[PDB]
Amino acid sequence: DQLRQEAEQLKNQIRDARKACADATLSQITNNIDPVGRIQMRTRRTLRGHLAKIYAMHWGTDSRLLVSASQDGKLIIWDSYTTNKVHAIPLRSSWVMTCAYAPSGNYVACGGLDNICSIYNLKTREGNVRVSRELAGHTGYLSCCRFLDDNQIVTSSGDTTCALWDIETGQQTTTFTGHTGDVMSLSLAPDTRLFVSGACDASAKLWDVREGMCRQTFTGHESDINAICFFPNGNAFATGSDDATCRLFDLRADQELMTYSHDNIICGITSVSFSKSGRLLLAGYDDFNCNVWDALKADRAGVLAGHDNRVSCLGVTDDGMAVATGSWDSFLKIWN
Amino acid sequence: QARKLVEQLKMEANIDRIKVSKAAADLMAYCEAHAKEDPLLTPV
Amino acid sequence: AVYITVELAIAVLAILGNVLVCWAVWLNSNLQNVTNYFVVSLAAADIAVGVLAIPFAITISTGFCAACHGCLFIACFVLVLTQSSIFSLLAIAIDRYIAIRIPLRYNGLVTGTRAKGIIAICWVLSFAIGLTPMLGWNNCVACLFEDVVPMNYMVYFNFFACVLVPLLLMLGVYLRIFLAARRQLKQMTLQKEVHAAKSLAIIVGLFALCWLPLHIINCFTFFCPDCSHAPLWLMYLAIVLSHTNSVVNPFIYAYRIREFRQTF
Amino acid sequence: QVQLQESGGGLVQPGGSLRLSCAASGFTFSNYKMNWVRQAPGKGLEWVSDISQSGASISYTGSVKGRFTISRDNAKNTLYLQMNSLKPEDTAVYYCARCPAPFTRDCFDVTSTTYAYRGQGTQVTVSS
Amino acid sequence: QRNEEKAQREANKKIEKQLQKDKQVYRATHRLLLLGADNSGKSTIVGIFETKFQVDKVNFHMFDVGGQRDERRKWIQCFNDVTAIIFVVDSSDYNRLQEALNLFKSIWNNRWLRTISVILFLNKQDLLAEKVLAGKSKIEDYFPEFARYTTPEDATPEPGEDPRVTRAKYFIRDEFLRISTASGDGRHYCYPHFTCAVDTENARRIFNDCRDIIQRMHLRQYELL
Ligand SMILES: CCNC(=O)[C@H]1O[C@@H](n2cnc3c(N)ncnc32)[C@H](O)[C@@H]1O
Repeated sequence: DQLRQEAEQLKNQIRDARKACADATLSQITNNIDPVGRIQMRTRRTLRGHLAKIYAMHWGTDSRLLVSASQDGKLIIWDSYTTNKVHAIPLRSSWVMTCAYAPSGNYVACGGLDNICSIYNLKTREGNVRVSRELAGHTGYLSCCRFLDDNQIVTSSGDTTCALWDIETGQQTTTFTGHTGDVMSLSLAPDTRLFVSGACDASAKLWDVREGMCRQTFTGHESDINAICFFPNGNAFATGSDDATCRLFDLRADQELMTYSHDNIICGITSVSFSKSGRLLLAGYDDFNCNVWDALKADRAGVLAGHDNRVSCLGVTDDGMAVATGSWDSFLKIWN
Repeated sequence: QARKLVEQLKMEANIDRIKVSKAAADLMAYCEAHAKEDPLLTPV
Repeated sequence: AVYITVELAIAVLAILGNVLVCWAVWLNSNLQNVTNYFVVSLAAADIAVGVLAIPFAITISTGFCAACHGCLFIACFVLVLTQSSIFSLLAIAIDRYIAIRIPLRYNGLVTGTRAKGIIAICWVLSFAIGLTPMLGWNNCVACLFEDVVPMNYMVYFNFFACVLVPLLLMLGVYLRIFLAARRQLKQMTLQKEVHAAKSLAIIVGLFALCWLPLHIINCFTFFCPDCSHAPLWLMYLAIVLSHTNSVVNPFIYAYRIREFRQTF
Repeated sequence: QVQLQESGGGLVQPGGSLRLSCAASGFTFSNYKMNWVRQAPGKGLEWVSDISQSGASISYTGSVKGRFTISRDNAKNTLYLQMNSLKPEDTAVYYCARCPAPFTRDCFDVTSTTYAYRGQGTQVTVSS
Repeated sequence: QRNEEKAQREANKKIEKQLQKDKQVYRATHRLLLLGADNSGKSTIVGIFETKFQVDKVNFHMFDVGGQRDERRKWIQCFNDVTAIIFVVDSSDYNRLQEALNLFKSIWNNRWLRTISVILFLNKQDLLAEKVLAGKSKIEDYFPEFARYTTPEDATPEPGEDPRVTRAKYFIRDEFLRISTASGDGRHYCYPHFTCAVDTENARRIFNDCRDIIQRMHLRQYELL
């Protein structure tokens, strides 16, 4: 009774503190600057190959090769410049909800309803691809994986908890407990000192990698936060959700600075990502399209028409020259 | 659960809450700096 | 004559219909598949009819002086390319048939590699049967159809294998699809049943409407020419209405698939 | 912060009545399908009754069919449950619970504790 | 350099060849999402996740969803390429059967599971008959509509089945098929079956059910029903 009353008072005091920080609004001060305007990204190529729906994808640091996981059980390593198969890896479990490329360009991660972020070695001296380390230490489905480096990898899951793993040892080093519902996505910072993670409780959380604790808890969503991605500078992040709106949260300001919303849109966001500039907030929606939002003024600059079924994932290159959008009709379309 | 949530919000209470005008201006100015930095905006 | 204006209109209608269907498959993702290649192979034949089997059919109706090998080659090549439309038309009916009687094993039994193989069987067999008059069975000058192409070939071998067999197969196959539709619909009745029967009656009926009129005149001419020949206009009506299949083939198949509607 | 606060609830004699009222906040109340979930003494959670976005397609559990009555105020953002003729079996912690997605008619609530779109609950009790 | 671009391209042809070989086996195989409940005959028909079984030259791939936890709004989205959701339920467990009715309504009215047919197995049918003939826990208390519900005319019970049990048998269906008919679309149909653990021929019931679904899918494509 007393602990529950004190917990409710802490949440009210946290919102009241950040309300004082809200002197102006982001949309209010960014009205004067000129927008991106009419933007119409053509499809560069169409990566046809996957059998079933593509659930996830992620670029490499090289800004050429990209990996994508599909529900048939294949993890195809593409090459954007040449639209060809670098590698085609058969998974243990057919169902796979995430995949990620290592910053070095050596290892590749994947996982889903098996509850294992299976790491695969690309540069194998024998010949074929081989399972480097199976990271089985989660109660529920693996929802996202991101490599800090080749030595260690951060994970989210359907066990209500994120976790840092070290593949050399083969066990979880630091655990991240705090969310109420199952976590859906995560995004590493540029410095890789801390990371964010959106969950089905409708409240993102900034976790510190070294310490092993939540820095602050954000809340500016009505429904499940599906995706999450860091802003290029590393001081803010966007979050796609089932409430059919995206929300930018400043890490310094500690609140929702801006809401990207269109009342005509009635369906949730699956994936989100920024460009190198931090201008084009590219969010993938359930209605078979992806809206090119202006991160500055919160206005719909353009739209990505193409796919038959929903866009599940959306990644952007490190140099910021190309963008990819994996979809449930199994055709990865690259745009630039 | 309640004590851990109280300790979480106690840690979350103490934080450097910056102004939105300054926080917006930094994020706005970052775009203006990297807008020319060959992005998706002006196609190469 | 009226045939030349009607056929060239049938050409333009066949291209306008066929390319639009071929464009729709290439554009959209759910359309392009094993099912699409069978429909597009019919439409591709329809394109071929529009450019290669209309103007070369026009030249046979005129009666121009040429070599007997050169003239007969035209009339036979018109027959070949019009025959590829009928064999592709039958191939779609068998493709739909095997999808309904063998539903669970359909993607295992029928695949994209074999789909090209079945399309290859149709086009090669269409070339094989239509070029039969070139080597054997030819009585071979004023370039007419009835003179160079023998009527014994047109009734016994051609009308049976290239028209009647497709008709007897399709009519029986689509009745069996209607039996499956009757088995499915009443479980899920009169209004939807008569819609299902009439829908397959539109598919089969237009095939029977187009081809039979010309071949029954050939059966009339071959069996007993005591009565006079069908007048030029009546022969032109039969030749145009046989070519009208290529106009309506886009309609009877590509219009009915719900995914093609959104693209068009 | 997506909270639902259950007002009302308490002790009442068997055969009487008790009107629960759940104050909702932190989201657009009209866009979501609402429902009540009860937890009896020494038992798992179970669905009681739901209500549509417009407030038309209403459904109940058979144990509470005819006796209970659900309703909603979309303007002020709150849910109701006018319980009448309460039996001894009805004693439970009644949580008002919003469904996860908006613009829909599917709900995967009644979770083992972990479900954020649900309040702290009011202890409704029946004794004589 | 010139060799390297073609070398990977010739190697990608083998990747395409392995992928196209993978597409042949995958497209032939049928996925099934067999979900149920705690003590509801889920393990009887199929505690393994995945179960491959060849029946009449047709490979299946029946996937249980037991290892993950009960919040099932974001992992159930992974099964819309699935051919048929085998929704198994305990017929006897009246208190928790209402949770299964709510679970059916969620699965049926979901946007991503809108295209999927549900092969319903009302498991523990002979064990339902034990509870109904006893008459300790009345159906009217947990479902008031039963008291004013008569037996269907098209119902076909097995020999030596009581009308008392027959009423209870076809009423459990009614509440499931009320939700099935409430769509008003015809993109997917519920296939109810009365089953027990001892009754072995359930894969045959799935085979005949899955036959009618993909038949319906083909007939519907051509606009023919
Ligand atoms: C596959 C069958 N093809 C034909 O009948 C085509 O051959 C031509 N044809 C066949 N028999 C005759 C005939 N007796 N007179 C004129 N054209 C004919 C028509 O132009 C038809 O389009």
